[PDB]
Amino acid sequence: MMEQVCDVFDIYAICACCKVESKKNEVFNNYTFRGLGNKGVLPWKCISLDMKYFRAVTTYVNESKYEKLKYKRCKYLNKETKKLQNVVVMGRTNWESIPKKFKPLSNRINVILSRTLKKEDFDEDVYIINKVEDLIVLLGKLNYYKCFILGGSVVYQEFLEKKLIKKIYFTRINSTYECDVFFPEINENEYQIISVSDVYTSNNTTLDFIIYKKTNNDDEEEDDFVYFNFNKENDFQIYNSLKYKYHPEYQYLNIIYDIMMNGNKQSDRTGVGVLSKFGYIMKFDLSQYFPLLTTKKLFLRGIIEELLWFIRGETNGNTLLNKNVRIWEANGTREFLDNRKLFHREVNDLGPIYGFQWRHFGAEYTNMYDNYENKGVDQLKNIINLIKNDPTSRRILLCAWNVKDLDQMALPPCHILCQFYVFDGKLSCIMYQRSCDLGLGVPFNIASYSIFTHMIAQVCNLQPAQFIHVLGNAHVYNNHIDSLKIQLNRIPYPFPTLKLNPDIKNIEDFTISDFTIQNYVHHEKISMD
Amino acid sequence: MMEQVCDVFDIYAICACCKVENEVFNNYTFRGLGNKGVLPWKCISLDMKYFRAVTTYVNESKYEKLKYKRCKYKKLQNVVVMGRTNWESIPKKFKPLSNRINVILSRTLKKEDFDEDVYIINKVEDLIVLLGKLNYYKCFILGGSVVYQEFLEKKLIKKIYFTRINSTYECDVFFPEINENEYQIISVSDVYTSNNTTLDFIIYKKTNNDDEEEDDFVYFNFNKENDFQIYNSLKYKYHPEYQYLNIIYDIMMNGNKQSDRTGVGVLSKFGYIMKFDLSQYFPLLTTKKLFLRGIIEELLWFIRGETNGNTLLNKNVRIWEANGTREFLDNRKLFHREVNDLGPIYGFQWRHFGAEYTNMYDNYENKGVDQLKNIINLIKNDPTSRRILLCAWNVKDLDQMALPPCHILCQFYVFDGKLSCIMYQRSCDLGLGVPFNIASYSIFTHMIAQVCNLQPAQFIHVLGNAHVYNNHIDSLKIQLNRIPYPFPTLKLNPDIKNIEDFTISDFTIQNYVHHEKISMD
Ligand SMILES: NC(=O)c1ccc[n+]([C@@H]2O[C@H](COP(=O)([O-])OP(=O)(O)OC[C@H]3O[C@@H](n4cnc5c(N)ncnc54)[C@H](OP(=O)(O)O)[C@@H]3O)[C@@H](O)[C@H]2O)c1
Ligand SMILES: NC(=O)c1ccc[n+]([C@@H]2O[C@H](COP(=O)([O-])OP(=O)(O)OC[C@H]3O[C@@H](n4cnc5c(N)ncnc54)[C@H](OP(=O)(O)O)[C@@H]3O)[C@@H](O)[C@H]2O)c1
Ligand SMILES: CCc1nc(N)nc(N)c1OCCCOc1cccc(-c2c(N)nc(N)nc2CC)c1
Ligand SMILES: CCc1nc(N)nc(N)c1OCCCOc1cccc(-c2c(N)nc(N)nc2CC)c1
Ligand SMILES: O=c1ccn([C@H]2C[C@H](O)[C@@H](COP(=O)(O)O)O2)c(=O)[nH]1
Ligand SMILES: O=c1ccn([C@H]2C[C@H](O)[C@@H](COP(=O)(O)O)O2)c(=O)[nH]1
Repeated sequence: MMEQVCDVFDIYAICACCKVESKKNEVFNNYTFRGLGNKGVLPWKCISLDMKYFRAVTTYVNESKYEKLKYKRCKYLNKETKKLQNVVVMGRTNWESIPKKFKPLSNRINVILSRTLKKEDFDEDVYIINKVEDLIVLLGKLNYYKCFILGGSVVYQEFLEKKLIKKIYFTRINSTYECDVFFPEINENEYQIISVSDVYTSNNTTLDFIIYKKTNNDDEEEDDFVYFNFNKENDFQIYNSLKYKYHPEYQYLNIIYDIMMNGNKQSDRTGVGVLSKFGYIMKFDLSQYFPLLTTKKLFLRGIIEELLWFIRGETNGNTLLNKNVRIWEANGTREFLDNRKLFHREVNDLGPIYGFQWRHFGAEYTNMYDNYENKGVDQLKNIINLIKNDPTSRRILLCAWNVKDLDQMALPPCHILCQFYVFDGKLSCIMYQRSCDLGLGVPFNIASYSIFTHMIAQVCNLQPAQFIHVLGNAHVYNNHIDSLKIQLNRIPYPFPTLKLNPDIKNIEDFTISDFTIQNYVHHEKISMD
Repeated sequence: MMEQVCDVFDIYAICACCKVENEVFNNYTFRGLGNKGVLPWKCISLDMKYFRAVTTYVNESKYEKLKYKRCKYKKLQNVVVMGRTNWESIPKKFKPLSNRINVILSRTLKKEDFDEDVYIINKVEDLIVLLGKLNYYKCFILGGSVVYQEFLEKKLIKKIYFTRINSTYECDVFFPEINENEYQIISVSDVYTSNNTTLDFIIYKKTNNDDEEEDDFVYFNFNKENDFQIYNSLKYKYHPEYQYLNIIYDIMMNGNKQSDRTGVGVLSKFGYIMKFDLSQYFPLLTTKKLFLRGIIEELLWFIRGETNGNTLLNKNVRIWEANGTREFLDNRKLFHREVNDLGPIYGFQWRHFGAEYTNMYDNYENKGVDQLKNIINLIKNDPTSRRILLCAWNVKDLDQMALPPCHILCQFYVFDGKLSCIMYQRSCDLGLGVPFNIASYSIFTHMIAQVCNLQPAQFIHVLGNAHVYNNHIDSLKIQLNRIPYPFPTLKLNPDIKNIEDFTISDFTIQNYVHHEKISMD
């Protein structure tokens, strides 16, 4: 049949939404991001990246695309056939919140909705309209590329109600501010997310940009591509329905996907069996976000305590258990130690694992209570020294794989080494991981080495840049498959941030209350079994 | 002015050429077309699969524009043009070629044979008239040396789809020398192994002598910020050597300027990965000449557990020379170390990790951890282990080494009779060291695979601090504008069944085609 008005006239909404104030265990969904305005203005001071994106989207035209849009509009209306511009439509209140120096919005055809004001009341080159229908009539008369509904709660509400919106360009501002007006609850039957962007920081908040779409209910050289592909040989509907998956959480999600679809079926030490592949790299920009997975719920207390226990050079499992952190519990039982032929090892004496190697590489391990002060190589101090005093060194490495002591460890380390890189007052870190449990271990391990990059950067007067995560044997356990099918069909939220107490200037001086995660928005806890 | 015949009728050549019976190499090296009135080689499956696929493909919803142009000047198919000898060359199982408009070009052939679809022609220009009379997608020449010779003299060819067969055969007929001024290469494919040869697919191009979500792409890039003319002029650079060259290109464009320990200065970035498929090729760079005797001897000297630099020096392998001098060792504060006693470096750590180092002459038999044997046992007896690692980075021993290792560790992976290897490298001199390093650990992966009765799969090379020295910049500009040749292969003596038994003569590099040596200095 004859198609609808949003399509012919290319009418979109663009908005920015923050999180809203209503005061441990809270539930997040798309509706979490809904705050539009407060007391006639925006809830926040300035978010310049959203303003830059807004400007980019609302001013962009493709001239060679116009001809086809022209024909289409003419055809729909039964008709023969300055620089091209977009139309922008604002509510009256919206129009009045904008400072005069910015009105009318440059390089766009401005249009205000109003009953109480008429063309006489405006000095500016703008079109006044008093009915939504009158917008449509105008779009028939104007030459323009696209039409963006710039907002106002009232304006948004009515355009979505009359189904005049083809795509919503929606910015998720990942912070909380006092709000009095709200974006309307979007119906999932009517609109689905098709694109999610990278995550960014601007003005002390993370944000991303997503695109909702209205639901389904040269010439020679492109042939050369098909030639070069001559030798190419249901569970992820949502995951596969996304056009642009640029959120960095997709680095992790794409690897699971790849292991699930193309991984090798293998037995393993545990007896569970896995799907495995060999050799991946992920990169997280810590200047922009803290990459805590949002597709399921993670907590950070344990892994921080673990890291503090590493830095103190400890190998005593009782220390963790006494803080109700059980990450190493299974690896310290009588039964487990005896299976490792460690019959003369005390329960929870984990042997010369991470802490011991970081502080005392090469010392003879005795028992977990011994005093090892000044024995072996204090690699941790050495790397901090090298970062401060020879930042361009290519030898800044922290290594836990001590070949000589492997058999005395409760189990050999998975996280083999850290290599550090300094440029322009910024610290980056590569961690190489020999064995990577994708469903359970990896999300924690990303968090751990991201925290440790921040710690090391701070005590060295640098800013953290990239955590780069190298996976050797990357594997999905079979008892994890169904849980990860659920996970890969969840859409990430903008990442949270990590704040460290800025007064901590030595690696040893950190305690648990020196760390806070801010603005963690996540899907529900999944049990992997 | 008035646009050209081949630009209208879409006339393409498609060949496969081999090499023919201290040499310099060029594109002309691959020119071997035919012999005895047949193909030089027994059968090259993959190229045949490529051949079919290229010449049978049509995009129907793109004929409309091609119809438009050819007039202005059921079952849509392609014109395949062949000469008489070539038509006679094919057995009649396949004749006339499946799904295509077979057209034979013979100034003698008795026209009135099977004349439903076989279209004989006697003159040269008669084809372009017969193309006008037809509903065809693209026109392919596959003729023979002379059929090729003429269509090229006549400038009728738009693109050459050229398969480079990387082996040497007896030939009597040859593809004409393509003129560098008149055709340039625009695309280069992955490298493959088919029927005991490597090959790749290149494309010469004639030198001029719902877009809703397309906008969303532009929206997502709102926040983005002639030295490489030939490099940049390629559309499709799929040859695996581009993993190496792209990394150089990247460091060059976006690297960070840094001082280093040496005083030369570098452009550096942090963290890359390259992957080479050893089942298909030996990844010995072809954009400059590389030698391998030295690096093999080094690997043999590693496997023996040696730390004596004199052993290499006496074989005229000077890789470790500069690190064994009196001045170098003293700069390391190794005032009590004999010249060329490199300390507990790779060999020592692979066979004796954790033993006490005394001097290069001592006997360390059964001292320390023999990692090399452990990883061989693990690979043979526990191949799904996730612990198969060989680590040279011994923290206790670093200061005793002439220098700390660049190649931190290898990790091994086994599935389906196949061995892969990751080597992590903390420090990567892109211009000089990395090319040897790829080769060295590739060979080592072959070595370990063989003695464990496995087949090599991937070598995977992870780069920490990756840097281009400033003194290499100009040499690398020249290198990045050279187009790779299909890779050689490595043959190991199959009799060798233990890691300790290889010697220098057990290794053969075959069909190494390369550009001219570059001196990086
Ligand atoms: N964060 C974002 O993405 C975003 C975007 C835009 C605006 N804002 C914020 O949102 C708030 C404004 O929202 P709001 O809902 O209160 O006001 P609004 O939607 O901007 O304006 C509503 C007014 O526009 C006129 N109007 C609306 N629909 C009409 C129709 N069909 N026909 C005729 N006139 C019509 C009426 O004007 P009269 O009163 O003149 O009759 C009405 O009172 C402010 O806080 C602003 O800062 C936020
Ligand atoms: N690897 C590859 O790319 C490839 C592909 C195909 C074939 N080949 C090989 O190449 C060899 C054949 O090469 P070739 O050049 O000697 O033979 P060819 O080009 O296949 O055939 C030559 C014949 O075509 C006819 N012909 C040539 N020019 C003509 C013109 N201007 N007008 C009309 N007819 C013309 C002549 O037949 P009459 O004068 O007798 O009528 C001539 O004897 C074979 O060994 C074959 O295996 C290689
Ligand atoms: C918040 C920006 C935004 N972002 C997304 N993604 N969608 C929207 N509809 C949107 O608002 C559109 C309403 C516009 O509001 C104001 C309110 C006060 C000031 C300014 C403002 C500013 N300070 N400097 C510049 N140069 N120009 C403007 C006008 C665009 C804008
Ligand atoms: C080397 C093949 C080749 N490759 C590139 N790239 N271009 C060429 N023009 C070309 O020659 C193509 C000319 C004709 O060749 C022959 C010669 C003998 C046998 C067969 C042959 C075969 N044996 N089995 C199958 N099933 N089907 C065919 C015919 C397609 C092909
Ligand atoms: O921080 C950790 C610790 C362990 N593992 C996983 C990887 C393996 O599934 C298992 C260790 O088994 P081996 O690879 O050591 O066999 O634990 C992680 O992913 N991260
Ligand atoms: O096999 C090797 C050995 C050395 N290097 C280079 C990397 C550095 O440029 C230099 C070692 O210097 P440090 O990074 O150790 O300072 O040698 C390689 O690329 N490959």
